[PDB]
Amino acid sequence: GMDYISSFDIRLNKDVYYAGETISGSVLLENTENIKIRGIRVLLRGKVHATLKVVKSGERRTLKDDQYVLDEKQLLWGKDKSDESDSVPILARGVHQFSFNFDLPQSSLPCSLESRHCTIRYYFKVIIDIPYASSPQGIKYFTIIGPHIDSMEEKYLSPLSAQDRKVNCCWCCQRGALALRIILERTAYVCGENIRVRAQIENRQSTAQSLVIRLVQHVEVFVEKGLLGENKMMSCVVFEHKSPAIAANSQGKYDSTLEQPIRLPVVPPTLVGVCRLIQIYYALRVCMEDEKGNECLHIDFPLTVATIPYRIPNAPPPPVDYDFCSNHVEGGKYVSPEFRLGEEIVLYRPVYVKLADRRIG
Amino acid sequence: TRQALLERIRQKKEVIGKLRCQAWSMTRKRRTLKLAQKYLEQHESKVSRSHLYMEEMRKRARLMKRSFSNFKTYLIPWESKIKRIESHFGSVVSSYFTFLRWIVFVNIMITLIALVFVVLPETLADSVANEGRFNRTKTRKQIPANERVHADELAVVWHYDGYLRYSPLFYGYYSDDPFLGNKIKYALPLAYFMVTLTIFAYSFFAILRKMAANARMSKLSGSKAEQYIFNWKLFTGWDYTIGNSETASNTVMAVVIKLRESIADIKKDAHGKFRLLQFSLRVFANIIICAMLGFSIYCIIFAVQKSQVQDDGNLFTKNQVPSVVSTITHVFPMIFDLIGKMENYHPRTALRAHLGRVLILYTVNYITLIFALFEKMTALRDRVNNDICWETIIGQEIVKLVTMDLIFTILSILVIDLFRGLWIKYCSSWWCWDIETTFPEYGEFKVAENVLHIINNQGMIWLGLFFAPLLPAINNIKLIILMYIRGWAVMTCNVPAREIFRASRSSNFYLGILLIWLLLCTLPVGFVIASMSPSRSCGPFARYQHFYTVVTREIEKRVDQTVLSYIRHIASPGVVIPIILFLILIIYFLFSLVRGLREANT
Amino acid sequence: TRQALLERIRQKKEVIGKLRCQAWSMTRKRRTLKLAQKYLEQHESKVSRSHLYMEEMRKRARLMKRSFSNFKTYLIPWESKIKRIESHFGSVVSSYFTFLRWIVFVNIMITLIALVFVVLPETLADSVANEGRFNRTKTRKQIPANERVHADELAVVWHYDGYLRYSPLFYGYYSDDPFLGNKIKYALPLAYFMVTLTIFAYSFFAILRKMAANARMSKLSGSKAEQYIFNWKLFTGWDYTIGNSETASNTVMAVVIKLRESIADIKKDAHGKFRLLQFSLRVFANIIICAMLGFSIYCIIFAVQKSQVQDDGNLFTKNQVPSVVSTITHVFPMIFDLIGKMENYHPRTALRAHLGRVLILYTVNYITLIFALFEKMTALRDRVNNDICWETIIGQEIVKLVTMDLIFTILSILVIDLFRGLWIKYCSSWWCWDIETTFPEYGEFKVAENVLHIINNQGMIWLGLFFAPLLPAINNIKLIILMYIRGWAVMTCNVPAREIFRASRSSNFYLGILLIWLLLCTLPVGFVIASMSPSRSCGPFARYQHFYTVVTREIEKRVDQTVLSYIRHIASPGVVIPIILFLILIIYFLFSLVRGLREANT
Amino acid sequence: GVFTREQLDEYQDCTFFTRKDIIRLYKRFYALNPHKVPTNMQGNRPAITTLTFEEVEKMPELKENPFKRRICEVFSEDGRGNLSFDDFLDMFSVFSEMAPLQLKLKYAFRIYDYDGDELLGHDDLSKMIRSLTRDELSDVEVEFIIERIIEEADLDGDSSINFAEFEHVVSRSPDFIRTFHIRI
Amino acid sequence: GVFTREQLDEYQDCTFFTRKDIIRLYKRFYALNPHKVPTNMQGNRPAITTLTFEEVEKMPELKENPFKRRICEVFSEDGRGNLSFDDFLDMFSVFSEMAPLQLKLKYAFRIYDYDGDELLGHDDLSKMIRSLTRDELSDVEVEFIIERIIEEADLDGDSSINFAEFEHVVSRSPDFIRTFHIRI
Amino acid sequence: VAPGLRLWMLIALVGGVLLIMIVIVCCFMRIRIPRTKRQIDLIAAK
Amino acid sequence: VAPGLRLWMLIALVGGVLLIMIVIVCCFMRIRIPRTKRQIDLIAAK
Ligand SMILES: [Ca+2]
Ligand SMILES: [Ca+2]
Ligand SMILES: [Ca+2]
Ligand SMILES: [Ca+2]
Ligand SMILES: [Ca+2]
Ligand SMILES: [Ca+2]
Ligand SMILES: [Ca+2]
Repeated sequence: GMDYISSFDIRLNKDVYYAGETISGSVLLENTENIKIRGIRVLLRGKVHATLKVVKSGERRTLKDDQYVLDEKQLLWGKDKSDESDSVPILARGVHQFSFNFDLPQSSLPCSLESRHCTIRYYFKVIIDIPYASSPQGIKYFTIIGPHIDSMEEKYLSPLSAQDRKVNCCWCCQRGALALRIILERTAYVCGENIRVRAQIENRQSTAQSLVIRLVQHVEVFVEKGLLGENKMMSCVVFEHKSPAIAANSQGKYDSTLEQPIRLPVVPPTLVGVCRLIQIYYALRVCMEDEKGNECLHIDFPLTVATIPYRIPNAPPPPVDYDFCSNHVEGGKYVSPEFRLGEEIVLYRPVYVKLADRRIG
Repeated sequence: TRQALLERIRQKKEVIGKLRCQAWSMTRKRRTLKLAQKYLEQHESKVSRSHLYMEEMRKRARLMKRSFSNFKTYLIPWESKIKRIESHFGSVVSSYFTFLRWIVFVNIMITLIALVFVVLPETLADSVANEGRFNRTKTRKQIPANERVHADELAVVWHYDGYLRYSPLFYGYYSDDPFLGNKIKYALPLAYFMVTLTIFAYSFFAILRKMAANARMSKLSGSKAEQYIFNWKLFTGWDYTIGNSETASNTVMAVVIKLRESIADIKKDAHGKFRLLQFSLRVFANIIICAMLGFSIYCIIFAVQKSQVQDDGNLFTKNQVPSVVSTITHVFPMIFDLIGKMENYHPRTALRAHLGRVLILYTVNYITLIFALFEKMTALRDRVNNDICWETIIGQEIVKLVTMDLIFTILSILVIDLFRGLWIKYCSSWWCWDIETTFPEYGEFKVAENVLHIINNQGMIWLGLFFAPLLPAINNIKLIILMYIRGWAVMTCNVPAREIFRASRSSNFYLGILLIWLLLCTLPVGFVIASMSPSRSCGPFARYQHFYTVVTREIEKRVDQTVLSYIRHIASPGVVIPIILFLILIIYFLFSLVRGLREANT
Repeated sequence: TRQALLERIRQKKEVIGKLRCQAWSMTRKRRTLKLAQKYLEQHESKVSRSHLYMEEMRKRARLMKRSFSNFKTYLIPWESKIKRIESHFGSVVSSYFTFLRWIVFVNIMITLIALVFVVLPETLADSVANEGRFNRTKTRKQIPANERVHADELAVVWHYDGYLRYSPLFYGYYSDDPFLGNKIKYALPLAYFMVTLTIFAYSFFAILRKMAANARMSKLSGSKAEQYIFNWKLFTGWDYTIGNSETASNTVMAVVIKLRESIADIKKDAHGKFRLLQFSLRVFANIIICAMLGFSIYCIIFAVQKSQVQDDGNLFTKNQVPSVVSTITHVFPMIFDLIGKMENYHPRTALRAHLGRVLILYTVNYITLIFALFEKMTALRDRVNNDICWETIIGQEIVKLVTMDLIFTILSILVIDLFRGLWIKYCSSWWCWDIETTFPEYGEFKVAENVLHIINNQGMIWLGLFFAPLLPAINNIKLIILMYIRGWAVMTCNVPAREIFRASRSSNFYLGILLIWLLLCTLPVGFVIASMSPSRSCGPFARYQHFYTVVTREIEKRVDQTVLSYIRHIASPGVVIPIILFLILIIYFLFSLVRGLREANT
Repeated sequence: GVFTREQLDEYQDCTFFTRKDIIRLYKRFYALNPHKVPTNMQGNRPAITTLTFEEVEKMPELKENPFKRRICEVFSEDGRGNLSFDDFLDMFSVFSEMAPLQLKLKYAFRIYDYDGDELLGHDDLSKMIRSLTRDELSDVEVEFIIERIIEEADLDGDSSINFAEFEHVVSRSPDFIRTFHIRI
Repeated sequence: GVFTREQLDEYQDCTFFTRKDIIRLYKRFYALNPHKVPTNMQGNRPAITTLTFEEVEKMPELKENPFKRRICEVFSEDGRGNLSFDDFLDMFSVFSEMAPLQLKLKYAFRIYDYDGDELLGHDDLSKMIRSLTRDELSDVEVEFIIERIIEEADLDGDSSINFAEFEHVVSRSPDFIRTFHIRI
Repeated sequence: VAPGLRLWMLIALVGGVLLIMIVIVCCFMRIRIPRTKRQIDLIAAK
Repeated sequence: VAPGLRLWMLIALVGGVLLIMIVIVCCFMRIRIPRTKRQIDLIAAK
């Protein structure tokens, strides 16, 4: 009953924490008169909610599934349901604060995301069960930083080299050759960090070519309810970069650190095999585009999004800026209808990390 | 010092070789390999030139072995077929197909040995044969004009007479000349004899080598086993090879039934029952089985006796013992299984009884067939005593038997599996009774009977490869057809058994039967070589009074008379029987040896 | 309650049987016995009459077994003698005496078998011989009047000629008549052949049974043993049978030495040494041993060859083959030990090498002597061809060899043990150097060499018991004299060894050598039976062209010709040679199989 | 050239697979998910390219395996829920017929436990019973089976089976090599 | 005879001896001391006929045995320092060659202990070595022998040898039944 | 031609081509005459 | 009497009687030709 509850709030000293840390918070409840309450409880729930729309025999079917990854509860005030004592404690009128502390597990937790077909939300649910009346519920959301990706892993420290060459005519005629060689120092990168690339290109064709690099976010949603199951294939280009044109029957050298910074966009971290209900991976596609739009010699790289840069001791002090997510990537383009009350304002939206650009002065 | 370095090198080599047997991660394995490579590079400038030469020779040998293995994996056929049959039906049925693939390999090797050194030289010499050689070989390589008009009559070519009787398929097609030609000096009778010996030697070599591989290097840890019933039926109770839903459900039901029955038996521990009707049924069935075995004996004897004609007077009766023997070999086993309904007991010992009865039937039929053939042929020789050719006739008999066996096997597959399956599928809904849940059933793949079929056919091939050099070559095609039709029948008309047991639960059981049959087949060839007198008008042994002479005529010409006479006294029975006794005694010593070792490992 | 009664009777039987084998206090055993007897008395009146009769039969059988054991314990001789030798010298020296007593029992059984069925009925028939039989056998039983006057010449009797040649002892004394006499119809030649076969059969049976009792029922847990060096050298480091102060002190010092050397070897664990001089000495010793063996072969061959006279031309040279061969067997081994001085190494392996060389020498001398004897007899028979009797002459050679072996052994015992010991005792006070602390000493009992001598003598008995039926009768006296003399010598002249080892530390090593020698001796007797042709003027096999014929003519009189012809062809060389190949192959497979089993056990 | 000469040499040396087998396994890996696995995998790409356990479970070999999740977890890398190409190779090379009995015994033991304490407790064996039988046995029957198993396969009286005890008991079973085998 | 039928039948049942052997042992027992042992001995007499240990140790069979005292104490009745005819017969019936290997093993294990706790400790084996060697070895030598015996003949790591370990170790020795034997 | 010398040849040739045709068809198809246990059970129940 | 027929016989009987006499008396006596190690040590010390 809204007429009985005057103020209801949840307050934490911090809004973002890291994996394995201790999270502390408090519930503030203000009432004007004495209200009979069996108890007030708090629960921690991290839920993955997926909705998939399919058509079978001309009939539209909506498959809805849920996954509970985190489930922690703690009694805040009152008596348990097993307590047969009729002496119900009474909460005096005024404002009361109930503090709570929990410890996050060390196991890998999937990162939060908000999409039309899949949403991962970590939240605290405070329930004030009250006799002869509807029990109010208060839900507070937070962001879990994961998975635990460390750049010192041996798989990421090795360099990568690729090369290819194509001849448009009979091998005998060396005319028309197109050769590319590309070297990267590593495969793991941090959001907002510059990617170091080196490349040599030789073009002997009659028309100029441009090096097109596209970041493709593959987000697959899989539901299990069904005889055969339904899967969602979803692919978008996160960003596209075009290199300067190469003159005919010439050669050129390319380097991101020397020509222009290839700006990586604020993107969700790579989430593979951490949650069964959705797969997210990053494909870096490199191709050559002619003046007529023909693509050839496609090279695909798997991209790993790490959070910790390659760090040697004598490393800078941590603090780096927190900013709002970009709207041109998955996770921000769709907002659930339950989240908009009515310049649009959203109740909850992911916050990501970045380093402020080079401030000269 | 030097000892420490040698010990370190030995430890590194042991780690590298045993790395494939360590349950380590790929990253750790690669790190260990890199560390070993770095250590080898460091120790390279520590040894002399000879050690480097041994190292490079070892590396080259390992590279050659690896290349040979890679190339050999390109020539192994029927891999996807075996994998599919395994993942649909299990890993007990697919053992038949693996055994058949190995048998095909052995037969291909036998055919190569018998073809590079006998058939090909003779045909090559015939191609460039001079006028004199043709004049000498016309009586054996050209069909006479009188019978040539009757070369194809749907009965002459079906009996391998006519055009096939004078073909390289039989032994008499070959020349009698000690020298095949000038400037080459190829001894044809000697090559024939040595090829016949080498084929048996290689069969023994392959069987014993596979036995040793399956025994010492595979299942040397299975010795001295007792109880552990629940450990055996639970820890190794799931088949990882099964990849089908219905097969997995049947396996789950079977393991549940096995555990329930085992616990029920171990709980009550009481077995008391005595019915006069049950004992009467058992004795009646065991009497009728022997009566039917005697009936088979009488039938095969009557079939061999009724074929008392040598001239081409009639052929609707000479074609009997091809059709009787095979019929029994393909009808009697099934009825045997029906007798198992009267004898109700543990399915394992029921399968053991079935296997024993079938093996007894096969051995009895083989021995009686050999005795009957020899008696008939000796009677024919006595009556005829230009002279008839007996090796070619025996080759005809063996090849006819093999071909009729193949045809009857195809008929049995088409009837029991295909036609029966279609009849059941399209006629069980409106039949008088529930014949889907009754005796007929669908049909289960019997591994034991089919492996016995393969062993019996290979035994016939071994018996008849002396009088017909190109019998293994035909057997290759027979086995290929057999494998393909068996695969189709099992994948298309058969269902997995609700519960499957094994007669021995050992790998070297069917190979034991194979070795026993190889010996039972090398006995008659040995007797024929030693005692029987070759025909004077056919084959390369027509110039001698005994088959073996072509060898000793070579021995006697290069060895002195006195030493040969001294050596011949070894063959006295009174010097040989002690040798047999000594061999039995040392085998008995090893059997206690084996027994002792087994008790030890208990 | 049949099941309860059966369980109770089984428990009572187990309690009764295991009472003597249980390590309980004596009063506890008596209390258990009273409980068992009371329970048996209570259970007596529970069953029917048939069960009571069966129990009566069982207890009567046990009573017979106990009475027979008690009676057998009254006929075991030489108990205190072995007991005293054991208490003075140990439990390794007495092993030779127990082996010799068992050999004496075996030889007594052999003599009884050969005496009830052959010699005694023959002598009984001769005592009642008629005029016709006497006329027929005068040429073989009654010494001619020409030579009767020269029956004794100090050399004729020593060569077993004269009155000894015409005694049953030799083969040629027995008559050729198919039946010994009326109303008995005893076939003397058939009895001869059957007894000759039964001797070898019983020898094999007794050796195998003793080996089984020593291994299977006594040390069945001794197989699959490893390490446990200090337990075996400490817990089993005392001999309980030693009961002399000097022997006890000697074995105490010996066990102290064993422990100290074992600890010294296990501490340092370094074995590095290479001297060219010791290698040269070792190869020189091994070469001179082979040359000395060849000298033995040449001497034996020359001795047999020079004895080319059959008539009584001269006897001072005809007696050179038994004398020379014997001395080798008695003089050649000792020098072996001297050669072992040059090749210094661990006593165990040195003793094993000495045993191997002595075994090789004995086998080579046996083979050469038998070959030369057979060749000389064949040549002499061909030169002389009433006909001469080669079998009786070979029997004479074997008997003379045995007698000269006994005489030379007695002389060697009198010289090496008695005379040397007396010389050391009465001449060490004023000798040039301390021989008592030098190579001579007093003389240590050599178990291995003497057991080898016993085995070799028994081998000669087996080889020559066909041509001389009463050779075992002589060998019984020889063995009794040998046992008494060996006991007296070991008491009166020998001293306990400072450290005595065993070649194999197994109770079935000397028995295994005996079995191998039995096979080696059944080789030539079998060859003689199978191949050689009997003399026409001596022995009961004079009426046949071969030895075994007397058996066949008895088989053919009751067996049809067709079945005999059928069974003959099985012995064909082409059926036997594959059997030899099969046995060789299974031997190799079981060897590899045994190897794998042992590996698994380890 | 998907794999280098030295890469193929190390693959052959570590595992029981020839070049044809390695190429076939790469083809199967690609056919599992063509988009996620790049066409060229030269370098450390096998170590970083992974699939979730659910996708791998869909293949016909492991589709009906009651312990598919356990096998995928045991043969996986340090990550949870991810199976890589190298771990795929190890999984199908351990299961192969040419691998000796010792490796099969070791990996069967490492698969059969759940907690990871190198011991087979009552809970692990009960869970194996309930997974293999598919919850078709009564609790009393399951407990009786577990009691028989511990009483007949333990000598130290600890109610648990160790790796050495496991290798001693189940290595004498003639059906183990036949059953613990995957053809691929 | 001097024994009743029941007496000698019982003796033959418990022991490994025939009538002649029992008579000979009676004669030897009488020869040990003519004064105390009665000539007529029917009935309960053997159970009450005992002599001191020193009289038994004087016979030449065990005169030179270092462990004579331990043997008599092990084979004796509850009484200390007294050995009876029944115990004497059992002592020479186990030692005979007809007694199976198990009985000799059990009685050897019983003899070789000193405290009597069915466990072969360090002190017991050290005393046995000192008695057998006759104090001809150094203390460090005895310590090394003891350490080797303990480390080589232990499976449970209890620093002691029980009857099962003793049987498993020394029953495979080929010189045991030959040595553990006294003829009488 | 001849009813005993050439009719069999034509019959054998026709049988051979028919057999090749039958083999080919089967080789490209996966007929499964046995039914799955589920549908057999549903048929038996009804 | 006779040198080749009876002298050897007379020598044989004489030797047999002498050997019987040797065996008889010796068997009863308990002569121990070897000397104990105590005597050896006493001689070595002196
Ligand atoms: Ca079928
Ligand atoms: Ca067939
Ligand atoms: Ca001799
Ligand atoms: Ca001596
Ligand atoms: Ca566990
Ligand atoms: Ca104790
Ligand atoms: Ca212990």
